[PDB]
Amino acid sequence: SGYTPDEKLRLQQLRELRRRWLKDQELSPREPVLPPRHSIFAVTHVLIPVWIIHYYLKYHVTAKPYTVVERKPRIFPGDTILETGEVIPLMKEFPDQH
Amino acid sequence: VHIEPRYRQFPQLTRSQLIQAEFFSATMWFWILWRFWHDSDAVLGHFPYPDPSQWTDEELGILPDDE
Amino acid sequence: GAHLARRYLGDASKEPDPLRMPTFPPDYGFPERKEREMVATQQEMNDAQLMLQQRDYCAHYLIQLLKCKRDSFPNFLACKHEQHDWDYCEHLDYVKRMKEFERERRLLQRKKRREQREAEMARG
Amino acid sequence: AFSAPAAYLTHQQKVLRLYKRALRHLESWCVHRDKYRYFACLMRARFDEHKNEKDMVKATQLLRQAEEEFWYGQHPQPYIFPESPGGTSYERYECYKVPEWCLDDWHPSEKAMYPDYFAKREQWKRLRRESWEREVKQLQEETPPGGPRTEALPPARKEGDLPPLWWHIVTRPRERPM
Amino acid sequence: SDAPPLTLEAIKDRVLYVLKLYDKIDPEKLSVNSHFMKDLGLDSLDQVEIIMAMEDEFGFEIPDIDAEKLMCPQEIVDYIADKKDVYE
Amino acid sequence: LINENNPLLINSIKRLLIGSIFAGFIISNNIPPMTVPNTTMPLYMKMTALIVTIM
Amino acid sequence: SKMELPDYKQWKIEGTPLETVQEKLAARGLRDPWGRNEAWRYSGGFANNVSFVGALLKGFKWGFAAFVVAVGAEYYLESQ
Amino acid sequence: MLKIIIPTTMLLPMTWMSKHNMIWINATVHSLLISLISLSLLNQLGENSLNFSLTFFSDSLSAPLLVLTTWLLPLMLMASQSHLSKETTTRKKLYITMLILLQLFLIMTFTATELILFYILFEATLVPTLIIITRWGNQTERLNAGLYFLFYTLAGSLPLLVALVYIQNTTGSLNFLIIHYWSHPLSNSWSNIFMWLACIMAFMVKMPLYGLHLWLPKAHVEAPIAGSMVLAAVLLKLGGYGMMRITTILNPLTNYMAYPFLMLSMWGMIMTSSICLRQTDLKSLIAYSSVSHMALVIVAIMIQTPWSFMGATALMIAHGLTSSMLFCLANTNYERVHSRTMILARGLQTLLPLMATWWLVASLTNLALPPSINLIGELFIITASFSWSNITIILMGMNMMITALYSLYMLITTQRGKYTHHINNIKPSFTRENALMALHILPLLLLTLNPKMILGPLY
Amino acid sequence: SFPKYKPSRLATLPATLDPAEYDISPETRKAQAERLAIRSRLKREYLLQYNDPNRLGVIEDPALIRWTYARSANIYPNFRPTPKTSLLGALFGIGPLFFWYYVFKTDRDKKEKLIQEGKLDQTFNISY
Amino acid sequence: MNPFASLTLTTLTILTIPIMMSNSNIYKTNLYPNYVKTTVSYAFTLSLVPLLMFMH
Ligand SMILES: CCCCCCCCCCCCCCCCC[C@@H](O)O[C@H](CO[C@H](O)CCCCCCCCCCCCCCC)COP(=O)(O)OCC[N+](C)(C)C
Ligand SMILES: CCCCCCCC/C=C\CCCCCCCC(=O)O[C@H](COC(=O)CCCCCCC/C=C/CCCCCCCC)COP(=O)(O)OCCN
Ligand SMILES: CCCCCCCCCCCC(=O)SCCNC(=O)CCNC(=O)[C@H](O)C(C)(C)COP(=O)(O)O
Repeated sequence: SGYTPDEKLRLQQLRELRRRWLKDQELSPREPVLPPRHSIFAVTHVLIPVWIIHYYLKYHVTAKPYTVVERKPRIFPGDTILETGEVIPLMKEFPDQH
Repeated sequence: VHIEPRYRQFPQLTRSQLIQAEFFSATMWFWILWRFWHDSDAVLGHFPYPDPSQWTDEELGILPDDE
Repeated sequence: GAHLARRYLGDASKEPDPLRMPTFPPDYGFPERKEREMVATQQEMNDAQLMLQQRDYCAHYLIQLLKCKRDSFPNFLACKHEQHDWDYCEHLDYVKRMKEFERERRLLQRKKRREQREAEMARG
Repeated sequence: AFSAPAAYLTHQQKVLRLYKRALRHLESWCVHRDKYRYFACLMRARFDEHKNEKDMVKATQLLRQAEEEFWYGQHPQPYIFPESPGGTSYERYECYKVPEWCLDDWHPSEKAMYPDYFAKREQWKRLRRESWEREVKQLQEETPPGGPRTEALPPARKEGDLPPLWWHIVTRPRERPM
Repeated sequence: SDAPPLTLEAIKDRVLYVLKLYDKIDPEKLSVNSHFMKDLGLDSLDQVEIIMAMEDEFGFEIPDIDAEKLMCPQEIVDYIADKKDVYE
Repeated sequence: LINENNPLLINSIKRLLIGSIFAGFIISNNIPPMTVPNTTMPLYMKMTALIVTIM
Repeated sequence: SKMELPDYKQWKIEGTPLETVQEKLAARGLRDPWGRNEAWRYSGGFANNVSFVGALLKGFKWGFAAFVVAVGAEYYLESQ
Repeated sequence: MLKIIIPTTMLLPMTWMSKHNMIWINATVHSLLISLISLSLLNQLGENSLNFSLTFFSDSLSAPLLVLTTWLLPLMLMASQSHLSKETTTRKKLYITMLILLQLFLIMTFTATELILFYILFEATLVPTLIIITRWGNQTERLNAGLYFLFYTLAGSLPLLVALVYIQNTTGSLNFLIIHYWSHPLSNSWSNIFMWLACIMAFMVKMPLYGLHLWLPKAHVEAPIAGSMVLAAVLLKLGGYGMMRITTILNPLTNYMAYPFLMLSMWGMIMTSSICLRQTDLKSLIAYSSVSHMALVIVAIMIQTPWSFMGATALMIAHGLTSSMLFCLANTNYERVHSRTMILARGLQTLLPLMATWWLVASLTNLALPPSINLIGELFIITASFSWSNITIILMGMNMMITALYSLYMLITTQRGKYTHHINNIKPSFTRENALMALHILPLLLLTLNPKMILGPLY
Repeated sequence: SFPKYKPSRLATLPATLDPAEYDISPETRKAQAERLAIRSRLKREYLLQYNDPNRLGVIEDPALIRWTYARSANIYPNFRPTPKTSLLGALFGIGPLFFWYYVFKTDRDKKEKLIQEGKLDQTFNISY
Repeated sequence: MNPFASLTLTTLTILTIPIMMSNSNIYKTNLYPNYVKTTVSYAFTLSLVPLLMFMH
């Protein structure tokens, strides 16, 4: 029950040694002795990449057929086309159940 | 900011954290009340459920069992 | 639920099957039925690029709602009347389907009843 | 984990370990402190009820039935301290523990920084070198001819002596090495 | 940042605080070097509860083999300092 | 050691807190209708989610 | 930093459920020797705490006041 | 084609006339330049091969193999000059001569137009390999390993010779162009069955096919580092190349004679992959992963489809690079702790951080992480196998799951956990080892951007 | 008094439920002391080399050498062809091969007889 | 060209820039995490534009 006297003595000496070592792991004030703009981020990380990609897509990728395919735009009754100027007829005299 | 440990006491609190917490809880409750006042149908429905028993036999094309 | 209990626990031959329905002709009891009207043409629906499920007799109101959402884009709270009209039309379609279910149920409960009563006068 | 184990645990050790384990699991079941205090006092009373039993067969049977009770009644998800063997931070910092002998392989440019640290390290290395033969001699004289019965180590019994086999205990990396 | 650099005096203060909050041991009599058995007349079962209270205070678990030996507050303080690498 | 007065923590949590409140209404009212809504329900079937959550 | 422990003589189990535990254990012939150590969990700002529903309605009052003032303003402004 | 052969032959007198302290520099520089010259063979046609002369020709199947063969010599020289430091000058030159002769034989083997010349060179590759293994291996088992290497191969290839001179006596030629154009079906007869077996078993032993793969875990394990590098990266692919070349004469007999080999490959894939899970020797684990990978090449060649042939070519190249890198990575640790037991040195990521990154990338390519060419070849073979029979997806799927398991296990055992306390001689990585890893891994990743260069003649 | 816990292969019997730690003879205590002595001498022998300043390298562990040697090179010299060994070898090595051969041959025969009668729907099957 | 494709591609492309700087003298500085966080915030702001186009 409890430490034997030799156990306690050994623990004490080891504790003093360990505390001295941990104290020695400390650094001196000089110890790390080394040897001898407002919006710039938004142009080198956004404007420059979007310049290269837009140039790449417009003049190289779209040179080949079917490379960029877009979903056909929705057409509704009453719309006016910008290509032929055609007018879509309206939607057939609603029952007007109101 | 610098608050220190207190050892078995309630911790030190700042004014900004409390007013922010209360403000956001109040914002959530105001939003709920506003949306319920304006968009009740999203919870209580907008149309009634028709009872089939209230539909007559002529509304549905039913013969009087003799033809 | 009741309709599930009456079928799975009661007599299933007294109530319609959701898969095999309708089983009676559309003029079995009605004297004159007018064909259901559609407003939006096939080309209009196709131009609109509506979903196949979406292309239901309520399609013209959905087309109007889509056009209204696109026309007033920044104000995403302007298409309330159009959404209400489309929802009302879909509600009417749903109650029509409920009416069809009830009609089939009462036709089916009348049919077997009348045949078993014709058999009831044939005992002797 | 610092004391040498014995060939076996005595009856007193077993019942004490059972008491601590049962109290910990009871605290796991009783989340709140007042309820834990109540049932822990009841547990202590239940343990004290047979504190001075002198029939070792009866004491052993009672301890065995207590073990069977605990195993059925244990919490399947007992509370564990975060750095304990089952905890959520058990060996979390082992990836940061680097042995000190690695410092011997630093490039001289790396050692150019921290001159004081490495002078102290040279003194520590000289101390370790100078006391090794005395420690070996002490171990051989103290231990029995057959060999050492237990893993307990002796302290330094002379004046300018260090306890034998001390370097790796003393130069442990850290518990928060980085 | 994280927890402050806990020191030796803090460990001793907390150990003595917890001991003085124990009803079995009176505050005036208790001393740092007091044996829990000879000085305070405490049973083995009682000792286990002190160890558990220290675990709850400092938030770490002391192994049973290590725990039984600790019979003085100074011993507990030294054990905790050795575990947490406390050198002042 | 309880301390939550770091601006990084507060701002990071608050940004998601605002989403957790308003994102549903903002997103739901800007996406085109991609289905047919359930405009017709029994009342006990409309309120079932709230009823079971409260239970 | 540079702070010390509060006095240990202030931690009394009086008024807290630790009293109830003490009475229930006295009615059994035992005593609870660790109660005061838990006393700090019921003493200061931890003495009182909110219930579940009160926690759920943490900011209900202020939000309700803003909601009613906004409704009152817009309902009468809508009568142009 | 002599513009590659003759510079390779000049590496011998250059090595023998070099200074005692300049052999490694000269050999490395000039083998790298030979690799640079070899890169010109990748310019392949879409219709027929590059017929240099009556003797040598290059195809889209042999060009990547040639490039890998020439590229491997500088890496072998870099990997060998550390453990041969204390060696005498003449024995260092003899080791380098063995490597140069091996490269010369392989280069001529991959480009021979006639099957008998191909056979003679493909058998000549045995002598330098056996000398390397049994003279510079480290342990006493290296002798037995050599015998296993020698007699497994020859017992397979001696019938092949008898078949080949038989074929020339009936068709009149063994030229591969003539063999392909004047091809005729194989009848269904016992004589044709045994001629089919004689033309196939030699290549099956080289792959090796599960069942006759015993020589490989001995030879690769006991060999020195350059020996195991060349054994895994190039010598195993001789069987694949020869099977791909000789399959033309085999049809339509191959449809039913391939069943036992397909069953052996599709089950031994699982068997060897699972063997890797319980392997106390790290180098032995790496060796068994090779059998597991070459089972897939056997399946792809047996089912005889364009997708399978493309996949087999890609997988052969990718496996060569990855297995060579893994053997080098294990050798780095062996030269520290002098034991091949996997659990002896642990937690090395703490002590060697960048070599841990090398380990991670090698393990990732071993389990065919997309879009690496390991994955390209594996997935092409799996798709072709699915076409051959859908049930194959079960076996193929299972192999993929197991391969990832023993790869990352190999990573977790050696790099993670805590470093063993007693070992204290683990020095920082040298620039030579780091560059050796980089020169393995960078070409592998670069081949992802131009996979058609390694997809063979069926692309 | 309580539902009894029974051990299994992958969930073994705990120490506190093991009746051996509760029926102790003097011989049992002697055996435990002997075990401690064996462990202790090994620990001391390890720590003497471990703490040695002069030592540079890896401490060689004979137990690890014995384990690897037994797991690889000691197996064939200690093998005898027995009815159990022969049966297990034949089953575990041959049975899967013919099982898979039967499965694949059946599937491919079905597929080929379907192709022959022109009922598979191989449309859009350009790549194989 | 309409900006939809360019913006959608640039959103993903700019996320890779701090990876190309993983061998630069920002990765050994204590300002690297803030640099990564700022890049992700800018990417989010850029991705908000194609979402507006789709909602329109
Ligand atoms: C461990 C790794 C080893 C390498 C594995 C190599 C595998 C080699 C297997 C060869 C594949 C097939 C060989 C011959 C084809 C059919 C063989 C026989 O089983 O089928 C029947 C053959 O009929 C009889 O069964 C004769 C064969 C019986 C005698 C041979 C003994 C085979 C037992 C297995 C020995 C183990 C092989 C490996 C040895 C080490 C077919 O019926 P039948 O219509 O009549 O004959 C048609 C063939 N014709 C057209 C040529 C006439
Ligand atoms: C590492 C182990 C690898 C083992 C490889 C060994 C198997 C090789 C396959 C058999 C080799 C001999 C084949 C002979 C070469 C074929 C040439 C040929 O076509 O000749 C045949 C003749 O074929 C034979 O005679 C071969 C019979 C076998 C003779 C030697 C027996 C070897 C053992 C046979 C079974 C083993 C093969 C499979 C074992 C796989 C490996 C375990 C017909 O010619 P003709 O006589 O002119 O007929 C037409 C006009 N009458
Ligand atoms: C959730 C928890 C699950 C429930 C767990 C069930 C456990 C069983 C409950 C009742 C406990 C028992 O039976 S009690 C075990 C039965 N046998 C004895 O008690 C023998 C006599 N003991 C002594 O003499 C020692 O001195 C000692 C008493 C250890 C003090 O020692 P110290 O004073 O010198 O430290």
